[PDB]
Parts: sequence; C-alpha cells; structure tokens
Amino acid sequence: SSFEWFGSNESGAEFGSGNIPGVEGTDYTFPNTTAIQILIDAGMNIFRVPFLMERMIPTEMTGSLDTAYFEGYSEVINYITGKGAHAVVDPHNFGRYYGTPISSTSDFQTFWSTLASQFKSNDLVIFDTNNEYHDMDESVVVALNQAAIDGIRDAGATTQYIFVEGNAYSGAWTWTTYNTAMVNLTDPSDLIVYEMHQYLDSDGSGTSDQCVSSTVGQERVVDATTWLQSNGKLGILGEFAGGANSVCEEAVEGMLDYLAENSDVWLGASWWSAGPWWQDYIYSMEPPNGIAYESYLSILETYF
Ligand SMILES: *[C@@H]1O[C@H](CO)[C@@H](O[C@@H]2O[C@H](CO)[C@@H](O)[C@H](O)[C@H]2NC(C)=O)[C@H](O)[C@H]1NC(C)=O
Ligand SMILES: OC[C@H]1O[C@@H](O[C@H]2[C@H](O)[C@@H](O)[C@H](O)O[C@@H]2CO)[C@H](O)[C@@H](O)[C@@H]1O
Ligand SMILES: OC[C@H]1O[C@@H](O[C@H]2[C@H](O)[C@@H](O)[C@H](O)O[C@@H]2CO)[C@H](O)[C@@H](O)[C@@H]1O
Repeated sequence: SSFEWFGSNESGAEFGSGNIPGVEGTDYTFPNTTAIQILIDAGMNIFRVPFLMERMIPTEMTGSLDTAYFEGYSEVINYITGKGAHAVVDPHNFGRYYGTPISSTSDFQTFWSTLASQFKSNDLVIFDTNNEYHDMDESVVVALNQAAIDGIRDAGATTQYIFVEGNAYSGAWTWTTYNTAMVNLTDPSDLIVYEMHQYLDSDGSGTSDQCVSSTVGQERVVDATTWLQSNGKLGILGEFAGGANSVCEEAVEGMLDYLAENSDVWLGASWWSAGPWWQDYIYSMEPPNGIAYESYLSILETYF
C-alpha cells in the first residue's frame, strides 16, 4: 500500500553478453516462473526482465525477431502478466548495439516498433526504452527515448506505461546534474515514467555489500524527488539493493521511507536482482536462499 508497484528484476537472459548470440543453458537462461510465482505469493506485483537487443533482433536494429529467443522471453513475460502483475520489457544494452553507441533515432524507433508490436494488446506490459544509457551525449539520449516512445505508440501499443531512462546510468543521485533535459519528453498516451536506479556503495555501482552510511539512500534520492515534483513528472526506482548488514538495511529502509512519503511522484521500486543463476550474489532475491531473499524480503514485505 506504500507504492503502486513493488517487485524485483528477474535476470538471466542478459547474461554472457560477450557471447552473441550465445547458447541458452550455457551463456544465458530465462527466468524461472516457479520462483517468480514464489515472489508473487510474497506480494510482489512487478517484475523487470532484462534481455539483450542483439539476441532479440540480430544483425540490425531494423531486422526481424529471433523467434527462439523471443519465444523464451515472451513465455516469461506472459507468465508474469497472466498472473496479474506488471512485466517490464528491458533491453539491457546501456545505449549500445554490438558495442557501438546507438545514434540512429530511426533505427531505434524501428527496433521498438518491431518489439512492441508483439505485446500491443497486453496492458500489463511496461516498456523500458533501454537500461542505463551512459557516456553518450545528452541530446542523443533524450532523442533515443523519444524515438522509443514513437516506435512503441506507432506500433499500436498505446495502453502501456513507458519507462524512460537517462544518461549517467540513470542514477537518482546524479539526475539533476546530467538529465534535466529529459523533462522535454512527450508521449501521445501521456504514460511516461522516469526510471532511476540507486545503489548505496561509495560509487553507486552496486558492486559491494557495504553502504556509505545508514542515511545515504534518502540523501541520494532527495534531489530527484524534488525534480519530479517540480516538473509534474512520475518516477520509479527500477533498480536498488543493499548488503546483508544492519547499516545497509537501515539505509534502504530510510530511502524507501522517503519515497513512500513522496508517493505522489514515486510509483514504486524494483529490487536488483532475482533470477535463477545468481548463486551467492550479494543481492540475490531468488528463493529459497538468496542472500537478499533471506535478509531483505521480510523488510520489503512491510511496504506491500
Ligand atoms: C525453479 O525454481 C523452483 C522453485 O524454487 C526450483 O524447485 C525447487 O527445486 C529443489 C531441488 O532440490 C526442490 O528440492 C524444491 O522442492 C523445489 N522447490 C519448489 C518450491 O518447487 C526449480 O529447481 C528451479 N528450476 C530451475 C531450472 O532452476
Ligand atoms: O554473476 C555472474 C554473472 O554476471 C553477469 O553480469 C552481472 C554482473 O555480475 C552484475 O554485477 C550486474 O549487476 O548484473 C550483470 C547482469 O545483468 C554476467 O552477465 C554473467 O555472464 C555472469 O554469469
Ligand atoms: O547503477 C548501476 C551501474 O553502476 C555502474 O557504475 C557506474 C556508477 O553507476 C556511477 O555512479 C559512476 O559514476 O560510474 C560507474 C562506472 O564506473 C556500472 O558500470 C554498471 O554495471 C551498473 O549497472
């Protein structure tokens, strides 16, 4: 009841990015609908599913779908929506295609029309333009988000929310520093949500189980919250995590507390990450015994 959406990322289909196309069961896998079902049972209602653009539409952004990869991916998506939860389709590509930064709004628009055409009637799907643009020109990033919106709506997918992401890994703490221009995005359906990510280790990389302090999360979302409220925009924390210790748990709690106090603009949050190949990853939300499952799931359920 704190937020409209609260759930988790479901990783695996984006693994082994060095091997394109790669081999299912070896370089990558698709998420496990049984574990997902466990998390739905815990009360989560949104699941973000990363995938690789190059595996979904090989060779050129304007090309055809890879039927095998698309069918494995859409099985998970349609499992999530068939249970009533929102499913975020996430090209997990950092603004790049075969390593080169994306610089064609028309090719990107075509990619998004091809992809969104396959989910056009599913009002539980959420489209994510791209995961964590970075080290690119801001005008190109804004232009690519606009082109993604254009392709999604032109394909007849007009009822779905679209999660836009900014430059600088779409970090919340740096949002007003690099991504103010993102205010100028439009959508014929008026369903734009600004997705930001926030980790609590010193550099915000989310690669350590140690946080800066028990208060760093809230501190790192203040300015983004003010920006959302000032410009009449909506936001979602598409990625966040903390280590299995008291300081990190208090910092996550304080951050989520601040967001819930500002739920007029903050539509929810999604933990990074669940999925079947994480093993003892420091942030694993995957049942039955991921580190974050055991240390954090009960904490997150308090916001459900
Ligand atoms: C997908 O997730 C399910 C649920 O966690 C896995 O099933 C468990 O598998 C273990 C194997 O030792 C069984 O002992 C448990 O009883 C199962 N739990 C439940 C609740 O079903 C399943 O193995 C996973 N599949 C893949 C491909 O990883
Ligand atoms: O952990 C092994 C696994 O890592 C995958 O990359 C991870 C990365 O380790 C993590 O720091 C980041 O948050 O997520 C990415 C995947 O989204 C890698 O793709 C796999 O090949 C590897 O097995
Ligand atoms: O936000 C997760 C993201 O972190 C990336 O590291 C960034 C960091 O986010 C940013 O605050 C800092 O200024 O730059 C570093 C890069 O050196 C990381 O590269 C990603 O894998 C990760 O998804």
